[PDB]
Amino acid sequence: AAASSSLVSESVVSLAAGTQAVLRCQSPRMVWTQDRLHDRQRVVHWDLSGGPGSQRRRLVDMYSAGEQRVYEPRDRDRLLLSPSAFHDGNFSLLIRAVDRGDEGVYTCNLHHHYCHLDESLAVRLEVTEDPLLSRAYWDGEKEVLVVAHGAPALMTCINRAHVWTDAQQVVHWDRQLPGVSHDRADRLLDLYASGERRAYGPPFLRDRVSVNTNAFARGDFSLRIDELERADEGIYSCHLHHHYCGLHERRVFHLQVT
Repeated sequence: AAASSSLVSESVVSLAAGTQAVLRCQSPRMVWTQDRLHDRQRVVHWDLSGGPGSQRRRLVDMYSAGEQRVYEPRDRDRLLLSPSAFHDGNFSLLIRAVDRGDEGVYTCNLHHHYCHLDESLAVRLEVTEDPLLSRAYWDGEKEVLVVAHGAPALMTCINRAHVWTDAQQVVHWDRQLPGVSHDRADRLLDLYASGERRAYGPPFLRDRVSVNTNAFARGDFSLRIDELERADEGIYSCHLHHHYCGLHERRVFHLQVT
């Protein structure tokens, strides 16, 4: 709803004059050719509330590779997920026949290991012996499912966002001179995944700054300053926005030249 997701890494760097500075900026999000299989690993798992005060229990999970997995041998074919869950975004859990051992607070949990996104939804399941009392209600914090004993139950969990169901990237380097605030940061470089570099600085610094473009393929956009003068003191920032993930990734370096 705003600058929605950021991964910020801040560091302090103090190096001697004349030494070479290496500001590491590497991320799986910075690998341009994104593997539709391994750079898109999602997982959904349904957990059941534990005992009085500890240790929730995992019931079933499934990765975007497929083939859902049940942990208890009693629930091997009575707890079912949609095999197409990651195609249409329907992560609902189906119980063939609920018993009183299924009562409790369920959570439907989503994890995007590549985008670092977590989602969780709570549904409480109540077992009644009078089938006329079956109902669902209240969403004041969560919805409650009153299910007749022995009957099948479908606990709904939907998320049709594109990140869960299935583009040139640019990495920017900024610098803040001592005394300058954050919003007055001057651009230093634009690094394109295909190798292009756009220089902004004054040639008094531009001579000693360099990057290794051959390492862009593995998502490495690190900065290198060779002959460290005191004029290099400042706050260096490496920022990237990943459109598919909706994610800002930012690395901050407080550089100091002794």
